[PDB]
Amino acid sequence: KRLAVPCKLEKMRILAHGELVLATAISSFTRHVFTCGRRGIKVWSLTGQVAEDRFPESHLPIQTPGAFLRTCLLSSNSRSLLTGGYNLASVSVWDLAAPSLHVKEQLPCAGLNCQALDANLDANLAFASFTSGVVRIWDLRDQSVVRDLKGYPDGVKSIVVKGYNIWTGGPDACLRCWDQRTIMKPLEYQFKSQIMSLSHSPQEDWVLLGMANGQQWLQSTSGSQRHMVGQKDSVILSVKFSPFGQWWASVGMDDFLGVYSMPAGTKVFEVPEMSPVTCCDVSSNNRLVVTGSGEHASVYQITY
Amino acid sequence: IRPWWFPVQELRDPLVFYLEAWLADELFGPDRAIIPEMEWTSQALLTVDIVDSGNLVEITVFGRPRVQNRVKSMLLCLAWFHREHRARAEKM
Amino acid sequence: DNRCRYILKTKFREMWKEVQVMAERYKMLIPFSNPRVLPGPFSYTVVLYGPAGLGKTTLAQKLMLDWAEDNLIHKFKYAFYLSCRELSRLGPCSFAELVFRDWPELQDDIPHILAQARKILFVIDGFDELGAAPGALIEDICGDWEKKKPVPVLLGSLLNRVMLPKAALLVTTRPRALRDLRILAEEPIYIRVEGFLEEDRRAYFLRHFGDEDQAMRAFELMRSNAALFQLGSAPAVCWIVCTTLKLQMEKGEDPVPTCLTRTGLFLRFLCSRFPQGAQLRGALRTLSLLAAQGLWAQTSVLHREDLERLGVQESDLRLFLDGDILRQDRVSKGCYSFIHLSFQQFLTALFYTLEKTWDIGDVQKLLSGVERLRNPDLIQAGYYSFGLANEKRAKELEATFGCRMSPDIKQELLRCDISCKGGHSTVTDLQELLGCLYESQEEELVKEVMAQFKEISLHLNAVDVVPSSFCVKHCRNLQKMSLQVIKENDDQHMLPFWTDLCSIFGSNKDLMGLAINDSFLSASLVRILCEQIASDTCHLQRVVFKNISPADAHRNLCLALRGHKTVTYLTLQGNDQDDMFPALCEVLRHPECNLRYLGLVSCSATTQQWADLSLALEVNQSLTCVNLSDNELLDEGAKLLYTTLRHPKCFLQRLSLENCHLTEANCKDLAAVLVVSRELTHLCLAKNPIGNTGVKFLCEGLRYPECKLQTLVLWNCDITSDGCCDLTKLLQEKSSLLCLDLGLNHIGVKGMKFLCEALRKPLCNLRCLWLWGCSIPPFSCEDLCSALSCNQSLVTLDLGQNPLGSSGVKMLFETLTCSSGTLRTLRLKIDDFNDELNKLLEEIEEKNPQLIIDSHDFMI
Repeated sequence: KRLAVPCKLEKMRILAHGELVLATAISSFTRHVFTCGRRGIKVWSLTGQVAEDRFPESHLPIQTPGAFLRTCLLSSNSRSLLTGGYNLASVSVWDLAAPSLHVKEQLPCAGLNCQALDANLDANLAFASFTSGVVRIWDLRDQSVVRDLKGYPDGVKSIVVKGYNIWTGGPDACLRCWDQRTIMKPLEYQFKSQIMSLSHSPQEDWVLLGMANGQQWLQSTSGSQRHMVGQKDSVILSVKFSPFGQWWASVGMDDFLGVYSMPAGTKVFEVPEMSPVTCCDVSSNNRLVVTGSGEHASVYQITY
Repeated sequence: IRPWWFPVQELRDPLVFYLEAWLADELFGPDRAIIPEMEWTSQALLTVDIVDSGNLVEITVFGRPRVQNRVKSMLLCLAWFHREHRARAEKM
Repeated sequence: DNRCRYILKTKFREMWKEVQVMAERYKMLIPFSNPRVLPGPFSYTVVLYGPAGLGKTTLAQKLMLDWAEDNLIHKFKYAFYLSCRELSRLGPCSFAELVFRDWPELQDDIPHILAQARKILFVIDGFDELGAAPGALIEDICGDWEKKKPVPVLLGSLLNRVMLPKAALLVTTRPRALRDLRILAEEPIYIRVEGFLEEDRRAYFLRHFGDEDQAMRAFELMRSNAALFQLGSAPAVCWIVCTTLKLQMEKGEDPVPTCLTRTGLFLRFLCSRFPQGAQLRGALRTLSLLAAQGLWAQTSVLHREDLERLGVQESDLRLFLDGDILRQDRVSKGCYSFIHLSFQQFLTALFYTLEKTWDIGDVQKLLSGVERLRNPDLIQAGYYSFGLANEKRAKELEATFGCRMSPDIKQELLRCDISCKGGHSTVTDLQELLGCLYESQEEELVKEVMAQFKEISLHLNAVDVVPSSFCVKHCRNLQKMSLQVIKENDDQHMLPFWTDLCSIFGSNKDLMGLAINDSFLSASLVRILCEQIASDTCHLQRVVFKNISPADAHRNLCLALRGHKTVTYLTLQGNDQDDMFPALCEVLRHPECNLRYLGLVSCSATTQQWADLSLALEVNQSLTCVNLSDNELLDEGAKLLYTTLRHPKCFLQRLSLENCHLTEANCKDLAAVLVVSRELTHLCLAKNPIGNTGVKFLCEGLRYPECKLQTLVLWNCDITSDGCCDLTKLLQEKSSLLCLDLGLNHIGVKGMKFLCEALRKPLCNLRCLWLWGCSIPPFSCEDLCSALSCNQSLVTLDLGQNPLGSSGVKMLFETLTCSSGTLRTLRLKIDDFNDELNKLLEEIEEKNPQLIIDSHDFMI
């Protein structure tokens, strides 16, 4: 029903990371918020009425000389957290279920720098892409590594996975869709502006794009239909689709965060920030959305 | 030892209910190893001990009262299933 | 009493309409005899200065005759004529006997004549021909006429007005004596003589020929050559041209080749004027020797005593006299003068051209510049000597006069060459060399002289077109050229001249650069130039157009660049731009154009022109560097340029926006570009007020790891401590930028603190850092020394205008001795140094040898 589309977003919560934040994640149970910085991960708790907090519940640093963190990802079940960065010899998995925060197994990525994180929980697989233009798949169960998807140095800035298909996009203004079950070349779709973000609809098979010129497009998996609904006055580098499949939110260099409704691409009232917004995520509970901009993060409440 | 994901505040005012010792060994096992997994999945803190001459076990549940009730009800339903199965087996 | 005036006027009538006309004109000119000038009862010193010829002596004679006839005012009771030529040979005497020597009875009238000082008028001719030394004229003054002294002493005393203060004087002399007279004389009035006007010359030709058509033909022949036409101001040149042209017409010879160059005309006149005979070679040699001796002493009058002492023949003197080559004056009895100094210079060059105690120098002495400064007459002698190098004239002269010529004198010309390839030469030196080579009318000499030029620069007027076009046609080693045709204040005739000039592009094979500055052209020249530019024989690589007029010429020149297969660099400038943009956009949009660098300077524009330029740039796929300086860009044009930059098909690597009138909003859009773009590496922003908010926005752009910028330039950008903190915060992380320029920025203390605390960490990868006009204080210099001790990665450091003098310099040098940093080049300014600083420099050298202790615009 149309009632699923929200109406109002409000927030009274502020997190002071202390340095510019590059990724965010939120637990489905709506209990904790995770922010990734340039040198360490910090874990925070929502169970409080504090307006702004400067102290995390824990600080998880990396100690390799010349290390550099870039991204973090949380799986759906709110169990395992993945991390990766620059000048690191391995990727890490962190477990939340144990009474104290302890690290888990690691897999190597020496000689490469990664900016991509996606995980197929039920199949126990993880996905990452590297600046060289390669995508590799890791197994979270038996720690085996088998994958080689490369060929294009560009076009691998964003990753979205749906079953046995992986969608990629980058600065070449081109969109590609891969098949995990085949050793053949992918299928190309050509656009006229740089792609900066991707998000997939969980209910119907549609993929949402964000373009560098402020335009928004919908691509259908049937390979023929294409739509164009939305316009912003600057670059967009963040799109996120709600788990119910009815609405999405978009952020970009315009520093404006707004809510859109499928399929007319109509605007729901928006909330303005003060600086470019580069991080956005929505909980599997379909009640909270968290953002990352500058040295701060925020937690928003969704009203239906 | 309080788990890191459990807030210290929720420790206050726990819920306490009693059960039978054999029921406790059927539910949680003789080694009580399954307690942490149920604690996580239920999001509450549990204590199991035998307090009445080896006959009656006391269980304490920490957390928000609704979670306490949910855990208590699940445990009571499992104990009732065990009671029914044991009565049916003994009558057989 | 009146018998003297009677005899004077009788002799004048013998030695005497056009003369009357010009005498009346100059009488209007000269204040002394002007009818509307008050004849005040006081001494008048009148000095006449002019080039050779022009008949100032004739004007003086007519004035004296007018005095005799009482035609003039004749306020003076009695007048005398004093000829310096006679006084030259005279020995020491008294002034009274010096002046009375001409009249047999004036000795009786000594008291009345000498006492009546106000009644006497004097006329002096040929003062420069006197030959007296300046010291003799100046020294040993006297106040009494009875004193017995040498002649120059008396002449200087009379000139200096020490005796007879109530007399008036009029003197005619060459301009060289003008300086001596103005030093010696007092109360002077200076009058210049010009000569015959155009109508006077036409009337002279009409009177000589006696027919309208023939006289007009002869006159228009003379107008062909400008140098000859100017030289015609003297009556003697008019007489020579009339006689030569009349004889050529009667015989049937073509007058135009003679009228082409003045050397041929003078040579023809000399050949025709001398009668036939035998052994003319000795007479010609004697005449040439006399001319050279007179020219060296800067004289043109000969005396009988010197002629006898040298051993001249009476027959040779008579032969010279009958042909009017040299003339004898009855009043200046026993004196001979040359027809014109131009003829004397021709004969002197002839003398040196001839195969070989006197004061005659050598050829190199005449060609030497110092002697050119000593004797102004030698430059024209240089022109005539270059002209006499022509083979045909030499053969003709040897045929007629029987003389012989030596080749070594011709080699002397190449030995000096009037060397001009050096950069110390001026424009006038090149003009003189071109004029002399054109006067030569020989191709071999021009080829051999012009082979030295590796670069050329021509400034051309209407008179300069023919010689420059004749010369430049032969050069084939040049590599860079510049042109400038000045607008003047017949086209079919000019057609071959500009055709010859533009041929240099195809003939030469290394003319990589062409420049056209402030040139106003015509339709035919523009057409020929564009045909040559668009041709497939061109090989230009860099072209600069500036201030080319009219607009149609600029547009036509631009249109030839469409599809050019060699031009990789281009710069454009103009005063009016209403039609530049359509042609520029046509060039840019062309699918074959491959210009790699583009530069627009001071071009005015509007929004629509920027829009079509941006569209053409989007279509363009060739250039990697764009320079815009002083262009009146606005915010809208900047936004359109950015929209061109964010397109995913551009490849602009370097970009400059200087004095483009930008603002902080354009800087936020630029931050968006830096986040989006994937090829921009070097960016320059100078003379832009974008310091604080602009630096913050650039920081927003730069924090993203994807950023690829390696060099940023900030000059007069009002950088403050806030920007220093932001830049330090950027530098501490692993950023991509390697260079950072700061100029006219008050970073002296807080900025220095931030930069030094950044520099201390081992993670820094920055290479170069420039500081200028930052006002670094010593207490900041302490932290600077600490940072220099700590760091191990910086490579270059430049300082200037910063007061580190007393303590800062010493502490820095001591730390440099102590430290062994990796920086190679260091530059600094010292208010004052001492011995301890010198030994500190030695210690700096010995402690670290790789340092060299005493570019960004070069890289972009």
